Amino acid sequence: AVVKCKPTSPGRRHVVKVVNPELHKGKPFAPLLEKNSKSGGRNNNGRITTRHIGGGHKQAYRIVDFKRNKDGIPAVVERLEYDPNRSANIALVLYKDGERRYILAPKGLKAGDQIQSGVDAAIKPGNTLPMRNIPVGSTVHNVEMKPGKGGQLARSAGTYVQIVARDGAYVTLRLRSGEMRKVEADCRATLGEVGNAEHMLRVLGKAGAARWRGVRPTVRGTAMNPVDHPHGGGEGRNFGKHPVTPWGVQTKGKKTRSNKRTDKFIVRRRS
Amino acid sequence: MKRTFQPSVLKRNRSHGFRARMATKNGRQVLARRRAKGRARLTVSK
RNA sequence: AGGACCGAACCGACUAAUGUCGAAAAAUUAGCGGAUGACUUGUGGCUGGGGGUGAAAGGCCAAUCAAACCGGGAGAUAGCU
RNA sequence: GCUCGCCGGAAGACCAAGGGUUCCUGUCCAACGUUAAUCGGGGCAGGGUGAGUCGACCCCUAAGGCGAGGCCGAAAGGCGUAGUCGAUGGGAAACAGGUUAAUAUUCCUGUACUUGGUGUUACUGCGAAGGGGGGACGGAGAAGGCUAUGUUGGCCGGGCGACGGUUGUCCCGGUUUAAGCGUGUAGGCUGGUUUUCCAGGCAAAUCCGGAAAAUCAAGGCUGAGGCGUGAUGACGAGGCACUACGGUGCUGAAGCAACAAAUGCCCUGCUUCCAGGAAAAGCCUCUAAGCAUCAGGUAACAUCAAAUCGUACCCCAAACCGACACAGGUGGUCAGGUAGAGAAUACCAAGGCGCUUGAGAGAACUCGGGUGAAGGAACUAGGCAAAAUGGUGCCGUAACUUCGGGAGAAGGCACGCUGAUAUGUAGGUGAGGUCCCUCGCGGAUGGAGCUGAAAUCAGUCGAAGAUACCAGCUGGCUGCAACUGUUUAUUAAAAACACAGCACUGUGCAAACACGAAAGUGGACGUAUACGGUGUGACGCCUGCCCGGUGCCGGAAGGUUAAU
RNA sequence: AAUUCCUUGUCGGGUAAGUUCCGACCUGCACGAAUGGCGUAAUGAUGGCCAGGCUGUCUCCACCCGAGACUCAGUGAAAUUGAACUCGCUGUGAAGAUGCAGUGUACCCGCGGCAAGACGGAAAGACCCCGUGAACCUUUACUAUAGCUUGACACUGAACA
RNA sequence: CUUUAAUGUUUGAUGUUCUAACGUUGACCCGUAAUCCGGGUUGCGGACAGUGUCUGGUGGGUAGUUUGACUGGGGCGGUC
RNA sequence: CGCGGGGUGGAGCAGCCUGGUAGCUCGUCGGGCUCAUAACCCGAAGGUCGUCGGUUCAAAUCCGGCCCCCGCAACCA
Repeated sequence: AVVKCKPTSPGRRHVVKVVNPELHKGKPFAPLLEKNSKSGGRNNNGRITTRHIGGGHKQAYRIVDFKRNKDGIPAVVERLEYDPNRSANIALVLYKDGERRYILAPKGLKAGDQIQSGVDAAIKPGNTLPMRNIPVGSTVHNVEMKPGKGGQLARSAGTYVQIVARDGAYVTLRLRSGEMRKVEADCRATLGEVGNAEHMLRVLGKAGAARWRGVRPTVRGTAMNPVDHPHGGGEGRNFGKHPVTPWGVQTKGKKTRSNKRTDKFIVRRRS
Repeated sequence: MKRTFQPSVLKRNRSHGFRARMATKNGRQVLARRRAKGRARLTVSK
């Protein structure tokens, strides 16, 4: 839920916690874990690749199965589990065979419901099957570009892909950005909008709210010296230069799209 | 005050030591020069 | 519960005197500010000279920084003293 | 040696680090000590560091380093897989007493424990770089039961005391005991067991996981401390005995109850919240390729082994770092008594010291301070410095507001001691006795003893009762910044920076962007409620007009236009 | 007004006295709606003003207690320094004289003190200027260049509309 | 000569299809317990992309320098 | 102290640059449409081109004095 915290102190004056009263308050299932020593945003040769990184609490990378490589096997959702490595919250689901897996819990999926992966998976959010079997006009997520990687599009909380058409071997998918890309029809997608869609309502208030996330303080350009930044400098506090990046790139207006080996796939440009 | 030299052998030997020198190309360049002037304490040790 | 209130160990350094060839190549004394937090810290690593790091002062990188130190260009050049 | 005085959550007692004989003993005084010096951290010489249980080496990992082939790069070399290294991490096992001029959880006496090898006897199937469980973990808060430890009392031993009382409700000293084992409480966790079946665990599987049955309600795991044992042992005050007059030998009374109570332990707990909280090995266990007159494993017993290195001393300082015997900086454990909420602080205990120049003088002047008539900021750049306010409970408390605050607003009343309510109350804890019992570290009940706020009343002492140390100045207007915070270390700590929030814009993932001549990486093992760039900077009301110039984006018909 | 040159603007309030401050008048040299405008509870070792309180800050300081200063015994530096038997005044002079001329005055030598001068001492002025010096930084100063981007060629071929 | 028309012939620019070049930070297997990689199958794209040579444009992100003198001190101004 | 541009009917601008011919909207006077004005339609007049001198087949034009206006300047320790 979107808990509007009562103002006790100037700091708790603007903090809103996204607390779902269905989360397993106990420690999670071990066998699907893996540590993840944060990198601090450094390359193999040690130099910082990007700022605003490094810090926060220790996080455990839980091995979530996005791949969904099981066919015609029913399952039962045991409990909605929390995971720090994602905006949304994963779900500990158990099959009939004896394998417990983590997935992306969809909108209307409570602990106790049934799901199934495979081409025989009838309609019910959370089921994994090819898109040519999926009725057009529906809502899907965790979609790939080629069968065999896991699912990329519509992955974070509240994201959904709306299947437009199925022109031959290529399916038409209206992504969240308005950008449409054709995907091979043999691709697998899981049905339903991803749940826990309240993360955009999350307001921090605390400066540390980003500090224990791992995000470092973000400075501005109108303060530095020209030797370390294209911006900066000034006695009367000047700005005077056309809005650029620390690398002279004409920002605030400049589409940097340049791949060409994949430009045969943008149906409509991002409006 | 907090003076700029709080000694610690472990850090020292691993950053100036014999093996810490011999491990690089430019390292043998040093061993060459230290013997070039015939010095005795080429690297810090016992 | 709280980047919540007072205030020690701890950390810092706003005001003033003493000191300025000093006790000391930035300290003591008397009051101060935070002190469960964006906290402090021991140990052990990674990132480096036109590069590193930066809650951005052109501060810091061994008392030395609008470009550290050592040696080699180089006995540089000097209409200057 | 007798006093004085100092600190006493330290200027104390021990370790890591880093030094390197600075430790102890004898001898010596030129040089070192800011002085003298028969003294010493100085010279010369001798001695001293004793480990299966301490740490490490060792086993196995993190960040990360290196890195056979491999990928790539003029060369050098860069990255990185398999592996191999790397603690501040996890992993086996010991304490007391005594002794030395100097070292001892190491030596000696006593009492225990651990991992392996060979052998003996009786049984049984064992066996991986492969799997599972365990290891294995977050912040904060509050509670219950105890311990380290202290106090009073009882008892024992001594004294009854150089100026008045002192055989008494008087005074002083002691009243100490671990590791392990047995029991296995308070407490916490969890439904066990039996049968069958199964696309699961790269294969197998009796181990784990799952789905249905079955019987019964507990079994099991874990667990500080107490209690016995350890221990008719050790230690122990004071005597008894010889003095090289430094100390040694001998002997040895009492050795418990009650209350108070930790930041120590149970707790690697519990409730709860959010930022969502290592890894591997040791260990238990299942089996593959296989091997079964075997090899090995389980249990009991005898015996052997437990190597190497560190081990002295300093360790909040004259031995570390600061050129110095330097008013500075330096992590962790232990940390008594009274008052006090407290590790503040004051005075003392244990213990260690008086700081390695002093003796006279008491002028100006300088510094650290006390007090001061009358006025009380007239000082001055300015209430800077000093002064004063300063503690507990209760009463009372405006403008304004985002209805949390403002606020401990301002401003006030009572505070000592003694007696009484009551031969010290409410409260806390709690033996004996009694009963019961699925008999143990039991449950109710019962009340001796011990410990111990506060409120009221009466009386009395002084000028003053938070009487000392310690310990807020307050009210009002207003500029700016939201707030905590961060920064010019070594002249600027703010209005600067950050901040959460908001807005624009780039990115559809081999993503942009960024380091890198490349590979490879971060971004992210995230993917649009997302990630990077830029601007402003909580919240509230809003955020107009201009597309000329510059830049950017979109469209390209035409003019012009490089190489070919 | 952290912004208003002029200026101590004008008016009202606060004081006996207000270049500051508070609230307004708009004549805004030269505020302005994200290099955000106007407010804003709380917070503030923040800037400015005022009141009460309290005091030696002040009227004007006074005494006393300690640590130095003064003395003795021991130890024993330092910046600096051309050479010295090293007075004031008037004037002159590389233009402010301890040293030259005239003149007044002054026994020789120490201690304790205070600081006007010796253009005292420390820093080959950090300010102005110069060097056809340097150093970074800016951009519609000149020329190149990383990177991005366009096209031709090569790796790169087969067929038809 | 201009306008035009069928064809032979010589080249170019687009559209589409295809697979061998190539790419593949897709699946899977083996080397091999090994997320590098190589190769083998298959799938998906496709003569694109990417790299080299030459070239136009942009380009203070990076680099090397310039930035006058006389001047009753400089600067502004003025002048040569 | 200086530099650049400008000064044209009642108001404001053209023409100048590259030398003969002086234009536009409104306004002033009058007529007309309406009952009146405005507005609107139509015509004419209105300009020593700030001033004088010089020179040129033409002076508003090219140039030199004097007066007036706008911006910057009143500077560095």
